[PDB]
Amino acid sequence: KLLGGGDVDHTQYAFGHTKVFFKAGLLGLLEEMRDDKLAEIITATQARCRGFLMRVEYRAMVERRESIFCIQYNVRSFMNVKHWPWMKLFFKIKPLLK
Amino acid sequence: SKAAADDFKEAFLLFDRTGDAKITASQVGDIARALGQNPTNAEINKILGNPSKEEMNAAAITFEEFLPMLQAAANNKDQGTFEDFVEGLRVFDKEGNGTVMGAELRHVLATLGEKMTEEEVEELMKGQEDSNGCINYEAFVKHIMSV
Amino acid sequence: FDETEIEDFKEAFTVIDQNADGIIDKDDLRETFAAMGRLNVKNEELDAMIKEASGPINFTVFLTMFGEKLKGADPEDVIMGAFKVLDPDGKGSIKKSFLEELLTTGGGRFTPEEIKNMWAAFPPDVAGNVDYKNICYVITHGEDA
Amino acid sequence: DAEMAAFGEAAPYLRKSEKERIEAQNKPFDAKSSVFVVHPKQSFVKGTIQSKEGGKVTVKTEGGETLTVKEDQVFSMNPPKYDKIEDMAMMTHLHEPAVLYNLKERYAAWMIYTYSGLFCVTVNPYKWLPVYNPKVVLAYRGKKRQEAPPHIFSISDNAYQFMLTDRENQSILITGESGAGKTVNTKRVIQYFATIAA
Repeated sequence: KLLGGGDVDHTQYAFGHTKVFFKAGLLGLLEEMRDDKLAEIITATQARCRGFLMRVEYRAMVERRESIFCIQYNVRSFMNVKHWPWMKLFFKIKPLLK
Repeated sequence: SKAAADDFKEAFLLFDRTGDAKITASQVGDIARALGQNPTNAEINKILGNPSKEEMNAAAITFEEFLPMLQAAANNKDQGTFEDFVEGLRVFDKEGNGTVMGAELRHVLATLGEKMTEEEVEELMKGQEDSNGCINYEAFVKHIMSV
Repeated sequence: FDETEIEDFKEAFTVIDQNADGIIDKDDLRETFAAMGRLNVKNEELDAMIKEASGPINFTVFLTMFGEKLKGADPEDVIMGAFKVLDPDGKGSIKKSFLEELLTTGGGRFTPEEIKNMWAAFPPDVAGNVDYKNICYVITHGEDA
Repeated sequence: DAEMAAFGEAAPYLRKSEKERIEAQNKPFDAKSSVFVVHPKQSFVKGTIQSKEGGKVTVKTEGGETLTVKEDQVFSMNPPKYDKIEDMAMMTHLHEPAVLYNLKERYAAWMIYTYSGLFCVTVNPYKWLPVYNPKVVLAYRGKKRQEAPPHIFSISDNAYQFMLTDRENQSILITGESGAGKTVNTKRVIQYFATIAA
């Protein structure tokens, strides 16, 4: 399945019951690619983490952000409304409903 | 490009605590992540030093340097492939089910490579790991890529 | 405005509009108050309700008047959502001093004086931040339950 | 390291310390530039590719020399992973130079036995070695050539093995020029037989 990728000669090799067969300097080629991939390494998987790590910090100094507002505005309503005829009405009436 | 996204400038006004429209160089790593970019901390460190910029001494910023540094980090978002994130953790635990034992992921995320504090590690496992001590990383990496 | 909340205001509009023509006049206000037990409802109270509108109280004028007074109105499920995030372990009502500190230190809407008014009719538990849930009830439907 | 004990004293001439290895295989390498090349005085010396004349090549040397030689006067160089390979035939670079060079390197390190396929190459030490060591003899006893480092007793034991395992007769063909020192080996092989099955 792996060899599925790569801009490599799908000729130069050959598989069998216990191992793959390869022409020259191939495995050599492999490694090289590999070599580059370590210079990179982990390093990429770290980052995201790091990134992500702080991304949750914002939601915390941050998560709360809106739940407050919701609470914030929500109260204010009431303070205004509770004195409104129409709203008292709805209130006494709100129960007879179903 | 603008697509001129002027909301990056409005988010710089939410991270500058002095209101003078400058953001210190130590905040630029976390604000690139809050604008939708995940550069690794060594990469943020290199680039800085690369440009003979010292994050060791006092720093200020201007929007005119932070904008092109976010645009230089934005090309590196092609490194964020979720196949390799789930396959990394699938090679980290035996059997055909995606579960890391609690303390394996916590000690690896704090001590391997770019050190994440154990406070941040507990805030990233909180809710996805139940009392069985087994973190399902199929849903764990799904929720980590939801932010 | 969610659609079930707008249907609740449509049902309240139909119970106050007893002529069923689509416009609540002053006679509908007085006959709805008399059917709730208000035999002494003054005409000046009915005139002050009509003085909050620029035109006749049809369904869209009643919705815009309630919209402009309830610009921070929150349904009970979203208030309990925010209180479950403030008590993320579930079940427990949160402490009095924790809600006073977190209201002030996050926002200007959570300043103290306002916190003394929150404790003042929202009783102790509610005020204190220990109970929970009764305050969500009285924010969506006022007065003591 | 752990393994090697049997030899112990011979070890250094058979195999290298597990870090000597490690320090050698795990080192910086630039494939696209590192290469082997033809050389008028010395047969093939190593160098780094500098430029490219479209079908000519200019290379630096290891000693410091610059030569512009044909495209096929230039030969790749194995990744460090193949430093002092027991079996050159495992190399991914089957050249003329790489073979010369492998032998040479493990010799400068005093390893006289290196395999090249089925062969068992042997280089004249020109000095004394604890290899014919009476400890080794045992060590190589009952071991496939993959369970132990390149050595003649490997060949010689395997023969024996194979002899009883397959129920076939065996042979060992020793060959080299006048000064290669075959008698020496031959003799040494012979003792081996006599000892291990007398």
